[PDB]
Amino acid sequence: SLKLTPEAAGTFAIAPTPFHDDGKIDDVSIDRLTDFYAEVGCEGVTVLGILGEAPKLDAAEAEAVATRFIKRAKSMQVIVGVSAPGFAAMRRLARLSMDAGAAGVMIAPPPSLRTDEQITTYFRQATEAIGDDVPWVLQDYPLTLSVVMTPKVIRQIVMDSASCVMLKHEDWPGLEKITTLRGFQKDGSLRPLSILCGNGGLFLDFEMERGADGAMTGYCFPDMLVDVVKLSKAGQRDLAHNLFDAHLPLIRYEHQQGVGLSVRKYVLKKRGLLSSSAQRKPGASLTDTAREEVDYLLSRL
Amino acid sequence: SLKLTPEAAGTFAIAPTPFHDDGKIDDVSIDRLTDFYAEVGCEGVTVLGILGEAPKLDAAEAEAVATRFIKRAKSMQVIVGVSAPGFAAMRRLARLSMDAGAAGVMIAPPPSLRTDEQITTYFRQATEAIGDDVPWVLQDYPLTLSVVMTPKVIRQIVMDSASCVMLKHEDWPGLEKITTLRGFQKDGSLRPLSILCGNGGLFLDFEMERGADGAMTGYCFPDMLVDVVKLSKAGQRDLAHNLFDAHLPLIRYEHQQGVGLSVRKYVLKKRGLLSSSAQRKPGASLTDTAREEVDYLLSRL
Amino acid sequence: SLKLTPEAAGTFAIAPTPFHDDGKIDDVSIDRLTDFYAEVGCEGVTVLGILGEAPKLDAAEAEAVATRFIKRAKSMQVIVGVSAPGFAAMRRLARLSMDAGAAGVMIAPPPSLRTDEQITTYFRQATEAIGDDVPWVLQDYPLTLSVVMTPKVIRQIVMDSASCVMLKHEDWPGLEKITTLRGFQKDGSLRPLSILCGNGGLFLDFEMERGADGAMTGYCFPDMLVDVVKLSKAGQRDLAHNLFDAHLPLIRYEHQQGVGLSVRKYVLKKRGLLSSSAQRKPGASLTDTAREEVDYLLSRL
Amino acid sequence: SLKLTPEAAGTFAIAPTPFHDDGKIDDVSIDRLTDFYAEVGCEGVTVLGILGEAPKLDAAEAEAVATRFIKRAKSMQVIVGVSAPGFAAMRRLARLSMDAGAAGVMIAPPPSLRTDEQITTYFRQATEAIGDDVPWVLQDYPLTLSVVMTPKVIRQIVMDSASCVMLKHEDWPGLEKITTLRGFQKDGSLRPLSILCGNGGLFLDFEMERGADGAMTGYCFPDMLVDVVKLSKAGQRDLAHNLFDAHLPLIRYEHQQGVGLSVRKYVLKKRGLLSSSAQRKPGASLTDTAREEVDYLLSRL
Repeated sequence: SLKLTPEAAGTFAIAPTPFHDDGKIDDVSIDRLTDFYAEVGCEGVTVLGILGEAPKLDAAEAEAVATRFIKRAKSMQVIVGVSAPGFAAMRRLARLSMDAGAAGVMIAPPPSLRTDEQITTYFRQATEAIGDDVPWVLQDYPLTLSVVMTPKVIRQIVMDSASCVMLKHEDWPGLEKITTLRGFQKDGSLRPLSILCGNGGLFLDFEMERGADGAMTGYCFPDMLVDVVKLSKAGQRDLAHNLFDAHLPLIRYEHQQGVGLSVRKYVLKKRGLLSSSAQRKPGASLTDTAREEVDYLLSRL
Repeated sequence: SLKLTPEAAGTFAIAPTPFHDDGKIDDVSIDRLTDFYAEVGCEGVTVLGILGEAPKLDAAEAEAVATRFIKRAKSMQVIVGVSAPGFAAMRRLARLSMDAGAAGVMIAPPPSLRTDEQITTYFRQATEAIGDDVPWVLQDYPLTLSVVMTPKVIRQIVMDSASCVMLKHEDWPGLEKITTLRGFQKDGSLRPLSILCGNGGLFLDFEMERGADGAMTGYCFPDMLVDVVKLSKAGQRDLAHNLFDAHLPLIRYEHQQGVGLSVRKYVLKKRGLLSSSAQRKPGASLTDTAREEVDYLLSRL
Repeated sequence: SLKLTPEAAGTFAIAPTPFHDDGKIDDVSIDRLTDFYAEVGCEGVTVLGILGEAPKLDAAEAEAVATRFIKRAKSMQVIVGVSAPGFAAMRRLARLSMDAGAAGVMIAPPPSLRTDEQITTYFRQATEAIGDDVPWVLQDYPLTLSVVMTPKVIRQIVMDSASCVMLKHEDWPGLEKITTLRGFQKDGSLRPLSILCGNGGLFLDFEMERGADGAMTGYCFPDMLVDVVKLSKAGQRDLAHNLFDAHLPLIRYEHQQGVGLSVRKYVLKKRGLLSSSAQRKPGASLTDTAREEVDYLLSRL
Repeated sequence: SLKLTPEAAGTFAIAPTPFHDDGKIDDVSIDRLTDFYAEVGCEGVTVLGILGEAPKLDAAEAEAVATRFIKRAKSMQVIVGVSAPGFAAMRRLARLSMDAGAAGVMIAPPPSLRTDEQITTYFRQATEAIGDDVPWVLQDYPLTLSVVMTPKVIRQIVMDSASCVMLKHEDWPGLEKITTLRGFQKDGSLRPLSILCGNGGLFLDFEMERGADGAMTGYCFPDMLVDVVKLSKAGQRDLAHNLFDAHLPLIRYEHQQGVGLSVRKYVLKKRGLLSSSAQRKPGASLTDTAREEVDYLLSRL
């Protein structure tokens, strides 16, 4: 029932939507995944959106999935991705999620926005749609969304809003962006803002050093990134980097467009969290060889 | 209750979704628009999709709008745009529309498809989703959708399908594509296929000469394009081009991204078909000057 | 020998690079084209760049072509397109052109620029490259270059520069941009700036009304647009629009990507200005049917 | 003087173009880099192109740089990137490079190609331009070039050509592509073809297992990838992966757009190979913090 705040930190797991082979939602696995995240020290869970294959679900299914996760994660803050082609759908899912118990929602910009004018305007319209009372997360992921946001544009989006409390940092290269944003806070031009990093965790080791508050990861070993985040906050540089480096081979293997979801679901099933590694169409599973390669990386971990 | 066939021809009007200023759907205008299209000789109506601001409606609203149009156009074939981010939503709207009385549905490819392999695969998955029994229209509009489809790719998509009965031709330049496709039919590699042209009607005059069956137009004077199509089919080249040329100034003014919808709704309201020219956010109305310019073009018509 | 100024106005013809069938530069036609432009009242000529198939010429050829035009147009201001992948090549061609007698150069942004920060920075680097003493033209053509520049960004680019004297306006929709820019000049935030319009002349009729100074056109009848510009400046609205409307059918036919150059060269040859309508690879000529269609439009003119 | 063949294998170093702070080419460093590559076991060197900042050099400079490298690498095969906006420039640089002693040239497709028809056509025009006698390398790097080529399209490009002897594999995900291509060779539909991998070496460990012949790397430790390639060919899986994993942290840090070149030049200077880490505009050097981070990774190696 707690609203997301700018002080959010630690590790937020990005949850895939569990499916059986026929494509039906696997609720048992949703609960199992949720219990797992809590058990290993995750502070929150992000649901739906692209990684949760939300585009492959119908309106009613998306609401049910988001609700299942929200009700199960009683001790964690759940963030629901509400990015949509239009504001009506966004408002519906956002309000529903909040009434259900969500901590807040995540909003990514449409892929067509180019000028900084179009970017800031979109988000003002977006917040007007979901309501200024809804805590939200700004997703900055140029690699897949095309849109590029400068630190100054991000600062404007946040300060123009009543409730943007977090930035899901996925810019690549994006290390300097973190430093710049923290600098704005130091000079007083930017208010409190949580910065959780993504982009498959490819730069989590240095992102923590730059000043990120934690990670919002879809990595199949969120339990181990919990330690990377902890070690980093503890100033144990060598220990943090040693653990990160041990996971980097698998982190980068999973960090492949399309194949990434197949890798995640394959491992989560192998870990006993998912009953099936199935995805809904469009989506292809790992080849026998890719599975062996993933197994090899797992064996070295 | 008639299913769309490859013999579909004439003029199909692309209907905007009528809204009042508060953004609520204006059902009275939906009926008024529908009666208008029938009265002026239109053979069909295409609803929802981008031009109908479908992305700005929620699931329930889209279904209601599509249904309102289907039930009103008793003597015309109604095509419902079902393009969507995922197959579940597409299947829902497609089946609902068909059960309601739609003649068929329209499917555009996602903006990311590049290889011809990805294009043909997508549509096979798309038809599997809506059902091979549903007549559908392939939308080819590179200008706004980015995807480019060669005549051979189009031929494959059609022949791979059980029910693709029409191509909404919007390629630009696309005159040679029509000729090439008609050639495939002549040599026997392509079965019957209706070709209705779009892209704001910018090349309708020559598209008819190339062999198109008609137009699927969002132009504010569908009643006049009905005559352009008729004159063209009658071999009255000079008369057809004289009428087209008289409309070209306004056709091109309306053929502007973003401003186009504002121009259409402004004129349809002025013609007494819409109660309000309102659009839902995001969307901006015409400036006082743009309105005057449109008025000037109208006065010269 | 006159440098381009913010007071530049009238009609500037965009010259194609004349080639014979073997692909060799046709110098006789370059002189013939130049004499033609001067004879019909053109105030200037723009050479090289995409429309002049500059990407299909080697460094030495580009310099020779630009020079041939500069030396021939003794009574007109010649603008050389210097857009390039790098600043070294840009500086070379710019300085060479100026030493030869060019009035100034044109610079378009690379297709990757998205943030307004990247846009303004690029042009500051661009001017540093060619020299702050070189008068230049800012090309704004989103349709083909992808980059989008807001009026405020344009204002910054101009005011940040010592010598940006003109904007080649090709935004689409772009009528409001002209009005906004003229407004900045009225309020004093923007200094004198020439605005010549492009985008195939698709909106020249209204662009003149908005306050453009003239046209920079590649249209095969620059002689007739000279009159459209004159009539527009004379406040003869009906006469201006009547003449424009008579040309719109051909203007729009030529306004097709790829086919456009083929249409231009075909007509310029038919008008006796080019010995051959040949282009260098990659490039395809008009089909027999397209030629007939162009002939039909010409006959109605 | 040896021409590149389909049997090319091992490690090919992608050479940056050494510059001093004033931006002038540093020939002493070109020789030093070349001697280094030979000394550590590299089989070849690739010059110019994007990584060599070729777009920042003028025609004469590019030819001089390519020539300097060709003449110095007497015992290695040198590949010159000839990708260009037009065929004239491509032919000039290709023939010049071959006359100088190059083993072959590399050709990447323009960023606009989408249909497989456009892709295969481009390369047929490209080979016609440089001459069918010139051995060349097909660059497949969607991440930066946008163009996507299916294995079948690649097969067609190769079989349509008289001299395409190598594929610079940079697809991501691209492991299955290697397997598919090797399969075509097994079934006889694809002739001998060298496959050297790129994309910063992010997947070199598994690419070798899939059947790649080696690497074409811009990584600052080409000497160590020489061993990774050797260990991989020797079937020493654990040793190969242990060494790769030790370098992965730095490999991924350098694998950042824009920052990548700064990282490479910074390290190559620190290794005593470059006098200066300077790049030509546009290009920014590493911040003090980024330098420290790179130093940290280096210290752990």
